[PDB]
Amino acid sequence: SPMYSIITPNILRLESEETMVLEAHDAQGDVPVTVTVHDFPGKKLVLSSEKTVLTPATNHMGNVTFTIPANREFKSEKGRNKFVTVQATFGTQVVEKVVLVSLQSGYLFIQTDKTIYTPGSTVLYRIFTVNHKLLPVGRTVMVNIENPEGIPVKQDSLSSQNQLGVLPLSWDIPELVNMGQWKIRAYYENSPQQVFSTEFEVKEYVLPSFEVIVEPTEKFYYIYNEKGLEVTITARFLYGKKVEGTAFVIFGIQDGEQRISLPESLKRIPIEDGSGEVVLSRKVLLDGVQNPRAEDLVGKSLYVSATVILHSGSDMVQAERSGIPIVTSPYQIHFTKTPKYFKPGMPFDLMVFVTNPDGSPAYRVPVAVQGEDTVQSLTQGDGVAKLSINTHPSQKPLSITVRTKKQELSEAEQATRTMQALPYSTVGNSNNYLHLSVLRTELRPGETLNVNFLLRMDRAHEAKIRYYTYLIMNKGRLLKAGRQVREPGQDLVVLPLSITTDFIPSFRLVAYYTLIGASGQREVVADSVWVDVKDSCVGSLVVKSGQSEDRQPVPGQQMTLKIEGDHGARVVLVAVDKGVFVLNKKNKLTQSKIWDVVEKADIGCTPGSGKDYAGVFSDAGLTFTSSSGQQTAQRAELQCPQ
Amino acid sequence: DIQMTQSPSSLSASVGDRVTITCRASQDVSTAVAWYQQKPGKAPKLLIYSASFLYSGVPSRFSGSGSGTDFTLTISSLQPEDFATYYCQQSYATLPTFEQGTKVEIKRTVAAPSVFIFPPSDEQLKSGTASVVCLLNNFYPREAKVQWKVDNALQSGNSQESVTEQDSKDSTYSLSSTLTLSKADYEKHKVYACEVTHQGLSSPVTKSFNRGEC
Amino acid sequence: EVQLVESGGGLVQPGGSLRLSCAASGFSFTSSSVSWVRQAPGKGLEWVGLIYPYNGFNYYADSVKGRFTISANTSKNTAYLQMNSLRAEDTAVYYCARNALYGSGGYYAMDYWGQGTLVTVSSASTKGPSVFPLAPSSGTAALGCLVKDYFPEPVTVSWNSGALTSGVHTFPAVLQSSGLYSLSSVVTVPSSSLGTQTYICNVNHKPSNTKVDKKVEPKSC
Amino acid sequence: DEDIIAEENIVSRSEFPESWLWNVEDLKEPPKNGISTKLMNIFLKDSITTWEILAVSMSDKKGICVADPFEVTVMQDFFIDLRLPYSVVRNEQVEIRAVLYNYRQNQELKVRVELLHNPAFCSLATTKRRHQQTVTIPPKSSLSVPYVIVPLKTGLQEVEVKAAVYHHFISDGVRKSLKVVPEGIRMNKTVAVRTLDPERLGREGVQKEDIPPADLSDQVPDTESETRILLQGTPVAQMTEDAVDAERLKHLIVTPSGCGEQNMIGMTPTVIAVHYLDETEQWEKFGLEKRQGALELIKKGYTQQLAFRQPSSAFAAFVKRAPSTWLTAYVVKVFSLAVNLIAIDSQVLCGAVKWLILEKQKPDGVFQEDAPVIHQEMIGGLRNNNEKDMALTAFVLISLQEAKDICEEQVNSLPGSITKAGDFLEANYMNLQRSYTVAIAGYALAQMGRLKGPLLNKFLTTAKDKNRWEDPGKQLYNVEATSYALLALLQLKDFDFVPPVVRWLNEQRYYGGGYGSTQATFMVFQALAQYQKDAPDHQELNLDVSLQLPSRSSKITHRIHWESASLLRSEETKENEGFTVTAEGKGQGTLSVVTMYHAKAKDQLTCNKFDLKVTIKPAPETKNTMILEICTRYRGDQDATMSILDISMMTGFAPDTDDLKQLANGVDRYISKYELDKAFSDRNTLIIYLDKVSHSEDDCLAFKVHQYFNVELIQPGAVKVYAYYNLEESCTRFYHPEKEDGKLNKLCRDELCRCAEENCFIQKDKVTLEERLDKACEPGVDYVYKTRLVKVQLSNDFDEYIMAIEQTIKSGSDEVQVGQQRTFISPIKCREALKLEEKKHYLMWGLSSDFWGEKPNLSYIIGKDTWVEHWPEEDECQDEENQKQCQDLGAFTESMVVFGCPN
Ligand SMILES: [Ca+2]
Repeated sequence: SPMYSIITPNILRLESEETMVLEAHDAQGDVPVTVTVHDFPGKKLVLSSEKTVLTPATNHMGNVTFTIPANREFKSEKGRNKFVTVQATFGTQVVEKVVLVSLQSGYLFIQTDKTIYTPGSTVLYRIFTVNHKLLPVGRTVMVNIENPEGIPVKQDSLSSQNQLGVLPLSWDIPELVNMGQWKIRAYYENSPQQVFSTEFEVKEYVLPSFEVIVEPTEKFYYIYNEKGLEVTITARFLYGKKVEGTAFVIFGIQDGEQRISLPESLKRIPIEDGSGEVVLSRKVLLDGVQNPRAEDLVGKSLYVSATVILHSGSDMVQAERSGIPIVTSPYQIHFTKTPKYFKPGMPFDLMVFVTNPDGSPAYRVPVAVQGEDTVQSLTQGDGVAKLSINTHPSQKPLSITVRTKKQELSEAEQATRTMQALPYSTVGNSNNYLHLSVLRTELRPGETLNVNFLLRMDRAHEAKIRYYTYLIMNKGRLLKAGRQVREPGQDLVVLPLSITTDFIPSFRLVAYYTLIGASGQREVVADSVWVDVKDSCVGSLVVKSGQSEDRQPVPGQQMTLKIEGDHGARVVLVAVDKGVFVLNKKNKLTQSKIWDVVEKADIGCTPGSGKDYAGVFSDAGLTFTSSSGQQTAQRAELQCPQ
Repeated sequence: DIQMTQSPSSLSASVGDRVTITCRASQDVSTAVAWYQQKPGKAPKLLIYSASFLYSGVPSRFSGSGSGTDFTLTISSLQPEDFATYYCQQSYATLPTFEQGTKVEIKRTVAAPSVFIFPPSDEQLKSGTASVVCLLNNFYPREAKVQWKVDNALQSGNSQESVTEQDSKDSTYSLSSTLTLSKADYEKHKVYACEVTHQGLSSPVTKSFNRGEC
Repeated sequence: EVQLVESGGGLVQPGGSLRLSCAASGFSFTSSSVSWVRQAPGKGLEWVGLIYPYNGFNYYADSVKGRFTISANTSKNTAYLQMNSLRAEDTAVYYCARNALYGSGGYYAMDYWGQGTLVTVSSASTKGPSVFPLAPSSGTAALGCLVKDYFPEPVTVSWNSGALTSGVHTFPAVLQSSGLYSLSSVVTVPSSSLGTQTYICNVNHKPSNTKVDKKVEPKSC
Repeated sequence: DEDIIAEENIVSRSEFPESWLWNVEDLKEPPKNGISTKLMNIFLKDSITTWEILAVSMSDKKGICVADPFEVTVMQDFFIDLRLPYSVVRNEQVEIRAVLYNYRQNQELKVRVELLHNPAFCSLATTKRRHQQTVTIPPKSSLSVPYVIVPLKTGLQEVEVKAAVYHHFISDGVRKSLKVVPEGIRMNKTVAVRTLDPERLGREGVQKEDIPPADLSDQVPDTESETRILLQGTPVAQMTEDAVDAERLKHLIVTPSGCGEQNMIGMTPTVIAVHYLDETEQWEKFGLEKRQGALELIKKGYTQQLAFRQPSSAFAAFVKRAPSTWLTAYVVKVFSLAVNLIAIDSQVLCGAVKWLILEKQKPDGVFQEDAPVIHQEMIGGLRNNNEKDMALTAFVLISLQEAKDICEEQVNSLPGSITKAGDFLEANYMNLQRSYTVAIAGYALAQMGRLKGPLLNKFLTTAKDKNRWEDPGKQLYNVEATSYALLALLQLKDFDFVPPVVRWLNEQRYYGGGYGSTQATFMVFQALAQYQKDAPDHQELNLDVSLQLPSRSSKITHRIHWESASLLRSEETKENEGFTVTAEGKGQGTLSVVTMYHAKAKDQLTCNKFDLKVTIKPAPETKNTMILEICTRYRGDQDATMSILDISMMTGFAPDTDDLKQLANGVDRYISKYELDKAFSDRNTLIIYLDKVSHSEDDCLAFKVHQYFNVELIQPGAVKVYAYYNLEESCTRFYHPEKEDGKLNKLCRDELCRCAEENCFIQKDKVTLEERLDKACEPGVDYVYKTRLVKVQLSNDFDEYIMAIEQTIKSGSDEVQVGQQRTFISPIKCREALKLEEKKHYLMWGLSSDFWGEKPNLSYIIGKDTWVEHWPEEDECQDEENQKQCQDLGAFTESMVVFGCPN
């Protein structure tokens, strides 16, 4: 008997296009479908547009493209979450699902010309207005400049219509003003809860003549290392030449907000040829704290403070380096890239993510499963090593403890972390599964990714599976849905999936099949997989010299600047004296900062898989609902679980 | 390496005219160029430095310009005192170089020579050799034909010339022709004649003396 | 006043050596540098080398590298060019000039120059000139001097200790087939000035210590 | 001098912005290789530094993108780095360094460095005297050039130093600015803290407020004074006391089960629980997918309820029983309220209404009961037998009024059963003791628009304490009567009496259910559900505040509305004036008045953290040499850790290398090898590093300094102390052989200061008659007097010479009359060369720029352009020598008196 199904995202966003996948399994001939969207609770229609007919021609699969306006009963009513009712009407059969609606419109990023400012000067800023595709929109933004203690002072309301999504603004900082961390707060007219910020410091200062860099030999401090903590100080004039002078360095422990200083550690080294070395002795550290347990320092951090004064006395600068972790192991094991679910009877591929104490990917690091030796794979450039554990059909969870096994370290210095994997439970204990397997190599828009579909179903009914329906989530919405056809006896088939710039920054491939066999049951089997892509720009932008380079220009001089962007694209610019960053480097706009924002707003939560078919859809940020009763759970949470 | 080329190698022009010598570079050289002037038998003199800055003392008619790959020295209203050779020097590149140089010649009206003849000294005869000199004084242009008649017999191959370098005031050349015979040979023949041919003369002018007798 | 003075030029056997010196005065030698440029007979200028008197740093044109050398006595504000393995093609007048730094990024122009000294690299022998009167032939009367059979260049002719400079023409030397040079110095004077005015021509030939002052007047016959 | 660029031809570098190139550029030219390219021609600024250029691009299709920063380094082989502070205090001597750099590799540079003169600053640079050093900077190295200057004029001010190098066409100059500032500091202070709430002692005549000015009589002269108002909106606005919690109503979803009345008992809490949760939007927390299963209990209650539908469209306990009048009306109320939630039949609802009007109504319109219910606890306050024809008429009517929006043309004479029933209850409204029958009738009236006058008053005043319509005994009837009344108050649109009623219901927290709570449940969650609808969406906070300042021309009627997400403003006053601030109508808000000024100093500015004592004296037996002695200690009996002594030489002096190495070898003291290894002449700044210093004693040190270069005037030296961890809290003293406190000769009193480094009076040979008559007519000259010195009064800062005026040879701005006295003023160091003696007569003239004072605080400064000269006595004139002079004065006085100046 026929089954009609709908797939939508778990969260639907205002004003932007959200797609809905429509399927008619075991279908016969043309079948018309009306997609309706009503408010909830109670129904006044909001977009009953989009009618379509899925035909034999397209294997009874089509889609609908719809958009939600920020209408009367959504705008003012906020605080408690809003919902709508998506409703497909396949010929006569109705299928519906309530979905949590988010009031987040798009994204706002705020650039300030400098990171720091004096009283009396002018703050220049631009606001970039884009939708969830990181593409420019023409909306109306509200802007709030806000003094250190949270009091608005200047406020604006403008639209980036006919603007290319670039809003140029400014504000003259008054002379007699408060001194501290000010904020710019911009939000879309429609989304007063989604407020975007940027700090700028105000202070009385003058640009220094040189910068000072403070670097420790290791990016951490191992508590039994008796050599101590070896820091190097580098001073250098802003124009490049090395600095001569004297440096005063001091060390101190930081427990959370608290900050002990260690006066016993204060040194006065010479700076010769722009360089100098200083050490924090282990004794001075341990005799500096009142707890005799060397080990009580683990988890707390160390900070260094360096003050370089030129020999003339004409200038001095201060730099510091904080958050040097005190550690027992040089490494750090994370299970944040591994699915928390396995398929009983199939090997569970545990993706171990090893890192250095600052968070950076490790490399050539051995990892073994506790109990087994050599069951390893030296971690690669991405920081991930793969450990494939065999599993029995039992529904007992897998408790896995991983350990690093770096050779020249000792047992105590080896990093260690444990996890638990839950089994994918089958429908009616059918023991039928779908496993997607994909290889782990950093993808770029141009190369192609093999996606393997392993049909793990028992022979008597397998001939009924004639296709897998697959869906690709990117940037928190439905990027593409298609069909990997299957023919009787094909236990494994590969979809050659090509990567494009639309796949940036990362994506999830969710696929499923459906049938009857293990009893008179409408069974649904699904799997998901998260795959990371190289977080480059969609386009490209590069600034370099046309000025026959290799020369070094002079004050007042002309020069030519090569800009290499996308055709027909707008480009905004700024030049800053790097002395500004000797004083403050926080809150600088970056391309990786744009992607960091984007990926933190994903509605998918799991690296892949799920506790069952409904769980697989939900965890990847997708609803599933069918005329035969099968559906995903209710999601009323706008944020991921914790 | 960095290739520089000065053009033109030589140029003629009349008083009050606009002169422009140019220097060209194989790659960018920014402002690192200087121009010098050199009169004959004298140390060069700085005119322009840093592409266009006029060295102190140098007249305002001198003027530098250019940047990158093309530079030009410009004399706006040429003068008789500007008879010289002009060089372009670069200080970009680690070893500096002066370029091949432009010889600037003054162009003026026709002036005919005052011809003179000098007989051998009595002191010079004591040495057993006779040198007879002919002086074509202050004449334009340079082109001239001097021919020695000895008793009306004409003879090549036993005389040499020296042309003066163009004068700084009146833009004229002087010339000296010197005939050299042995005391013996000189005491043979009688009438020694120098013959001058030139554009400013209606017909060739001849100067001479009869040997011994005054 | 800034002024530079070369010296030490003369005749050298091919292969031989020579030391020119350059007497700087009127500026702090140590804060500037000095260049040696040279000019082959009737040809272009060729820069030879720098010296930074402060610390003795040098630079050399490839045409001279391994043969020439520049040194300095910083107390006597003098610079020196020591030449070795001299060739025929090293024959030139050698100037020294002050390097002044106009732009920024180390561009310099050469603002003061010395007079130069002539160095001549030949097998030939030093020879002094024979100086003969060129007698005036009885409104303007020309008279002169013949400076004959000398080697090498140069000679310096002047008239009445340089009192008479007006309308003098000391012609280029000319290389005789014998191998020796001869030139004429001629001076036009008002014929009336004969009898009253005295006319002595002042030849001087450094290379051979030859000094002559010859009087030139008409004849008795 | 010769062979160097002249100061006048040097153009100083000036453009030193921290950020620039704030430009937009669209890529237009075609994409070769799918990459467009623009060539931008920028003009680099003057700063010698490294710029960082950051490009962000925006595209319709490819979206936003952010380039890697691109660096550009601008640089010269020789330049000045003029190290100016952020600000300096006025009339406070300070030292600044100009750092000269020589990045040439094998070449020293001889530079002439110069401080330009600026009237704003007192320094050795003066009107007619340059301040130029000559220094030699080695290769790959730098050299500090200090300048002591005292800023005299407030505000943004400019310093310029230039530098030419000898023997090269190389020059430089830097023109930076620094903020000169007064003393005091910034003072916040509030005058009023009001609450703009009319109808709360603001009264009927729209709250009219008055807020006087600031005091500001301790203020220091010549500064701003910006007031700042804070017009807040502290909101209980959107008169919406928080709704009843969703987690408390879990027991209300009752599965209806029973006969005909027990089915309607169970359906009551469920239907009203949905009607509530629908409007309050509280389905998120309670359980969203529970609504689809809770609607099916109402559809289960409805489908079961139609099983007790009698042939005549009426309802009762069983089908066997005769029909009840009230139960058929309650079924219309629950079905009318549940029309939005479930599918009701058209035949059913209005069908139950047709039976009621035709069958059950008396002559005057009392819908009397015909079948009393078994479960009598369900009907609530009607259960009481007192006046059960007054309430019972209203209850059935309310079911008609809520169902009237649907049932119109079907039930024909419906308008008429509403009018006559509204006569019976309205007439007998003044015959109701209990608060229950007063209120249940009151909601029936207000729905039509017939609740006015004494019937509208009895409604209001029955409420005990102006909130609840209580009754004696059972408290469930109390909560029911008020909720009917709240539905009445919502329809009336009288938002004055609404808040107190709901506030009490929130402090009851009656969650319904249990037993005998049918009416207390249905009515409290309907009335508080209809409250969230009709309760103001934006309320108001509608103040028309008109601020009228007498300094200002116009008022500023600032509007206020609960809608603008700011609820705050701020004006900026220039003059301390008393202004009115009149509010108008509704809302609430703060109203502060914060001016901001500068006060006087108090004696603890200067050296808050260190004591510094510096002396310079001549040396013992043995060209010129002296003994610098620095004495310092910290503040607080607790040795400071690690400090700096930054010393600068008096021009022409350098430290004794022997005495220095002696010091550096001493313990608790360090001098970098770099400093020691430097030449004798090329060492005019010095840093001595101390390991500590307390406030037990005084840490003292001293060392020989030798004069190597010989020069006139000579600039004071300077010692600066500070701890490494804080440069800001420093202390500097100056030292000079002939000035002490190495202070440049200035002339201060009260606010401002004159630079007094100039010559005392116009100097001195001839003193011709034809000389005096020229120089007495020079442009500025605004007076010429004959004066007798009455009383000489001396001091250390300035000597006050009082002059009597004999005659006024020339009068100017100061309109002095003969006989009167004017005070002349001269510095300490001019007394030596002045010789001003009591009762000796004087001829004095000077400029208009020499008037120190307001009026009549008039003083006369004896500056460089002032001419003073001795006048022998009238009888003393008759004497051999000095007859020549006496006559020329009298001869000069008559030329001036008669002809005056030719101008
Ligand atoms: Ca990625």
